[PDB]
Amino acid sequence: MALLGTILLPLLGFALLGLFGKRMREPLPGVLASGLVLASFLLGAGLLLSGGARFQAEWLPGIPFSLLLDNLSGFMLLIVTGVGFLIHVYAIGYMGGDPGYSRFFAYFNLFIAMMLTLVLADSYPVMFIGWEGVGLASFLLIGFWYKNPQYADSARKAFIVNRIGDLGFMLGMAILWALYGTLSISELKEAMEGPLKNPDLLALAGLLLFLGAVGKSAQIPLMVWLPDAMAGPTPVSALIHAATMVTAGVYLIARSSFLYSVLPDVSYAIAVVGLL
Amino acid sequence: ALFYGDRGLLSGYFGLGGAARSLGQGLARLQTGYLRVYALLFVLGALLLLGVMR
Amino acid sequence: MVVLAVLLPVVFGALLLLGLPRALGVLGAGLSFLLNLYLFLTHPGGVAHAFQAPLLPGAGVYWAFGLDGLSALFFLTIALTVFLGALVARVEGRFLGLALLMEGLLLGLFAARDLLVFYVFFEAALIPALLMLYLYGGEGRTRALYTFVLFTLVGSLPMLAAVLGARLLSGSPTFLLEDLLAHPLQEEAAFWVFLGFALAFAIKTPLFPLHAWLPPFHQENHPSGLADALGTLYKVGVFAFFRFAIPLAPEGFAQAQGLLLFLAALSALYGAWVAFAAKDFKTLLAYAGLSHMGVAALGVFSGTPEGAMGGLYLLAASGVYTGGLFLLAGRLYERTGTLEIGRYRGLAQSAPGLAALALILFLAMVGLPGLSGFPGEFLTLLGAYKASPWLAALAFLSVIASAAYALTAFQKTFWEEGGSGVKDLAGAEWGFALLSVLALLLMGVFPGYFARGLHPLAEAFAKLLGG
Amino acid sequence: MTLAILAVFSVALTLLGFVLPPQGVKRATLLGLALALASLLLTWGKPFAFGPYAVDGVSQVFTLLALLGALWTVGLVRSGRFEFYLLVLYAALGMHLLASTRHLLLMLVALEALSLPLYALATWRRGQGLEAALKYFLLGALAAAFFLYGAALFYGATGSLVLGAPGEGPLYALALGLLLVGLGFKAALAPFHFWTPDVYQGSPTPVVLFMATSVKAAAFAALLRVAAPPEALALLVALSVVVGNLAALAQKEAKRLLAYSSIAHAGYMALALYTGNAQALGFYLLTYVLATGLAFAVLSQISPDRVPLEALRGLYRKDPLLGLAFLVAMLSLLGLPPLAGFWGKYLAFAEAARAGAWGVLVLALVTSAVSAYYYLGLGLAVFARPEETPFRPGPPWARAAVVAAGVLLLALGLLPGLVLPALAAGG
Repeated sequence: MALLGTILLPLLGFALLGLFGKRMREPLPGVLASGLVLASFLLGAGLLLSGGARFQAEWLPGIPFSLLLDNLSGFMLLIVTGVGFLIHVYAIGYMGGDPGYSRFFAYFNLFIAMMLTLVLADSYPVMFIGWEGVGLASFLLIGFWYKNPQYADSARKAFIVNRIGDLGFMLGMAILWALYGTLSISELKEAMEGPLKNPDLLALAGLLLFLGAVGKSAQIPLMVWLPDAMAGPTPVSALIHAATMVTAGVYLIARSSFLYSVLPDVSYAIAVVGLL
Repeated sequence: ALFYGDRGLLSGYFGLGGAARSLGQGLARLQTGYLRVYALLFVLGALLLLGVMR
Repeated sequence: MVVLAVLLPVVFGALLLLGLPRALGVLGAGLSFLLNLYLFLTHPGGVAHAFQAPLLPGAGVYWAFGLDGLSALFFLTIALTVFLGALVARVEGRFLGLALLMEGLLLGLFAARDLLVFYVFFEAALIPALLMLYLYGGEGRTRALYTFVLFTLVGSLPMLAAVLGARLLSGSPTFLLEDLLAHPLQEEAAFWVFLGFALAFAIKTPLFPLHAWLPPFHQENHPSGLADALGTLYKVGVFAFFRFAIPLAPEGFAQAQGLLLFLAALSALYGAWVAFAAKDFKTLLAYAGLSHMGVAALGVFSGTPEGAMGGLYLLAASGVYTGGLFLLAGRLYERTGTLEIGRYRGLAQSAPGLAALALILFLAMVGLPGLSGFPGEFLTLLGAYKASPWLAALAFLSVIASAAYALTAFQKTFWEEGGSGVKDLAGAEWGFALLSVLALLLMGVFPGYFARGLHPLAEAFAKLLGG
Repeated sequence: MTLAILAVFSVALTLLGFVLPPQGVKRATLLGLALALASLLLTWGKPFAFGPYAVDGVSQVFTLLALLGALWTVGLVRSGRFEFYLLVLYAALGMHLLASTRHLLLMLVALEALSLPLYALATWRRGQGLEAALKYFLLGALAAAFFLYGAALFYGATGSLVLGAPGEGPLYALALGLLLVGLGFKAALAPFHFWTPDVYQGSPTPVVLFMATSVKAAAFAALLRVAAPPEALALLVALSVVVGNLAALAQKEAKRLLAYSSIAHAGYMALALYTGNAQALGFYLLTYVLATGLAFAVLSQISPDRVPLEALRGLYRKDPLLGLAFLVAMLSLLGLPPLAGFWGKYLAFAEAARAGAWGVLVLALVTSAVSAYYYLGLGLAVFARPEETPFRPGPPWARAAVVAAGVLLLALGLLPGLVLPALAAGG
């Protein structure tokens, strides 16, 4: 329950700054956002220092709600929380005289909570939840200044490519559900060891997972959507290109290393695409 | 193109309904009002019935 | 018991129709909502509120009702959606009584525990549709009315021969679903019965070749879209498929499974694709509803209880948020006067939370995780991939077009250059949007709580296709 | 002991019209019909037969319906010719005798006795009335000649002129066909349907009411005694319903369209003949009589000579209750829930499926779905913009009659298990 607070803080923050939002002074939304990010960095460092964390809640039959905090997840968590606190301060300074301050920092809080939902996941559907939440927050922030139509179609293209990647993700997950029936990365790893079965289907699922990763991290051919993210403010572009929404492409492969390692050809293809 | 095709499919449904009305007025044309016509068609239908009974 | 909640919207709609005032509909829909929620809680099982009364002893007709896991949450969904449409309506033509009557009719339709009462409600649901269509709006009202009504009736009337064959050829003494399920139909006889069922249920699903009645229906209703919301609730086809069509004649469904899955896939794709080409809100929302019905029918037809539970959950939730979008388009009409997508761009700056409401609704439409659409969408994907991967993959070249059309409409309606300026929100619309977002979040983030009654029916009727 | 009441009233009135004004004669006819109806009801569950006259549930129900139709059509007839009432009485008595015997020859005498006064009542002297009367009389005498040769070949296949005999092969089938010709003509079944549109269009509207209710009722009452083979029944149903609905699609006038619709409805009623249930058919005809008498009472309030479809429009604004009852009638004849037409239609289709005729039933259902086009184009026209049209908003007489008809239709549609328990011997 305590681990869920890391996500819940920049959700209550988002709700305050979105619903009421403009009932506050100008710095206060950024203040609340950066304070929640800091007290989430703190609670993540404290939970990791306690050895690790696990959380499981009731969900769809066969697909429960599983959060796992280990070294690999805590790495991304600390990175995102720290850089997010820094960029939140840089936005408090950088955002000035433009309306939507509260809305802007609510988008920030939502982005942070969704990225946390992504990294803290023992089940792939929770990873997909984080995927689509980050995509939505990106669509929103890229089109922050809505009064210009030009900086709307950029986020349109971004979310469309994102949903192509998400469809590949969904199909790979349906594959690794028809085969095994677990879809929880813990038991998925404990079940993928030993006598692999139908290696063609496994390589296909991994290839679709890599397709989703390409759209998320803007690899070839889906490269083109990333430059248009210039439409959004500079701190938005920073958070999108450095700490989040692209690093998830690498994190998916890091967690699915057990799958990609028994796929030599798929991994060689990943290397070729990375070089290109 | 799929929008135009959907419009065309609805047009084909329309054509089905129009075929129904045209068939209807061809059958309503059967009654002209000349009593000889009604008597002939009556006896014709009755003979068809009597043949069917076997 | 069940009959009380089934009849409450009927009697309230009567008291609004002949009696006064409009306000009676708001409080009536609220009482219905509370009663349907109370029935949704403490639900032990199917027999929860069982009702059995004789009507035609000799012919075999009985009022037969009961709350299955399906009947409970569909009662709750209908009550909620119609209450929202009752407060926000702004039609105020004094015909919200017709909306409550249709609500009660759909309730009796879902709660039917015997075949003939289900058939009776299926045929009765036609009258209010043509009524609120004809005298309460639309330029091509007569032609769209004839099209929709004739399609439904050409499907429905042969289904009477189908049900008469299903009862008589099985030697079932009654029309009770219990008894009828107790006596199976034979090969090349369940074939014809299922064919007569599949026509009437596909033309109302709707599937691809039989959807031509949907856009004209949605265009010429009252511009507020209350009639449109209730017609979207009138896509009960899938339900009748899962409970009645397949279990009563799986022998024909054996040959028809691939065909129906293909139809569902192409229908979903076609709807979500054409919705991009839509130049008005009614066309877009009609094609979107077609896509969602294709997805639901796919999930049910795939066997694979995953797919079936997904299809039903997606059906209920899609009814909810599509009715919400319809009412929203109607309110934006009443404050503006047009449903065109190109015009009236500046909305977002003038509409503070109406933008957020429309956004939440479109997100639930495209099936965003955390909102109501994604559980059904993904469970249906899993079940379909279990059944046939190819049609599931093709069918899910839909989320792409979903995002495309939804984002295009949202952007060019709200985001772009400021226009004249538009009213912010009405007082009733405040509760409308609040409750909309509440229900959407609760059904999307907590799909565990809802649909628990759907799992037993799903796995049982899916294993039924086996030995 | 109801037929005695009818005979006494008719024979006494025949002379009393010389001393009584036609209005007093009208009051007398109305009293006689109400007394006969009450005597029928007090005998409910008391079958009574003296000679070839035999009263069962069929006689009881169908004569009740015929008496209802006669009362309703007499209410509107206000001409100062007491003969214009006497004839009505005859038809009732005549139709009574038609449903009250199995004797084929007494069946012929009853048919002639109920039909002849209709020929004379159809004379408002409008030039179309003459043409209608001529077609009617000639085709009816042709059908009577066919029916008589059929009764003769029946006597040839069996020593008695009473139905139910064992029956031979080709000769019995042939006699059955020669009877079915006349009986379907009287019931307006195709391909004997030609006379019905012209006659309904030409005759004065209230007379068309009386016809389209009581004549069809008694015709099916007589059909129920016949053991019509399934092939003949299927052909009649197919042709009748198809032509009925299709030719009704092309109709521009309300009365002709309604005549073709009644051809289609006789086609539907011809399903209960599969089993001769006499419960399904009794229920169907109850609902049909009520709805059609209602519709034609409204049309008579509009115009006796001829009523186009546009005249129906704006009726709700003109008279709300009238438009509502007309909508009820159009839907009940469409056989749509929760109206009793659905229950009558279902009972006929259940009899048909129990007999095992499937494709015929499917074709009937498709034609009934096609019928919805004009059924709605009539029912929904009530709400349209009122165009130029004569409108006579009736006396309280016809208003109350129409209201009672619609109320009974909806009441028995919503809870059919009220009277349907007593359509057999009458518990």
